[PDB]
Amino acid sequence: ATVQQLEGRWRLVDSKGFDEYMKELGVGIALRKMGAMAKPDCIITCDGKNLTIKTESTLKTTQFSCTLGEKFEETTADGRKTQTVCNFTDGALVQHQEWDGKESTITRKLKDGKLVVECVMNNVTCTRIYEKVE
Repeated sequence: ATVQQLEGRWRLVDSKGFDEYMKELGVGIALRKMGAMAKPDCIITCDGKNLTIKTESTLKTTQFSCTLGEKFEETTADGRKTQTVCNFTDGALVQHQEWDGKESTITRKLKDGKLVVECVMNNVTCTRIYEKVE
């Protein structure tokens, strides 16, 4: 498996655990309502070691770019400024976020043609499944 195989526009088809993940982060109720009904597309592009991940919906539109392996400042949707690192390892894109002594990991992998995105903080997990928009 490779990082290039994650490229494309992806539509959200299933979500489990989103609200609980947001509660673990301590995100406030307005932003958790907004997440309970937004179904953002994810657009992943990678040019060698350059990665970009964009989220698009009417409620939520965000993007970040990085170099694989290099720490960078990510501003998250909820407004954290994290030190983030993305790496492609063991067939998955792994995005590690650290802020204020806290940590969360977001993993993105292909399973049977679908993009499976797992976010975890302190054992609290959100699993999101996407299908390719083509």
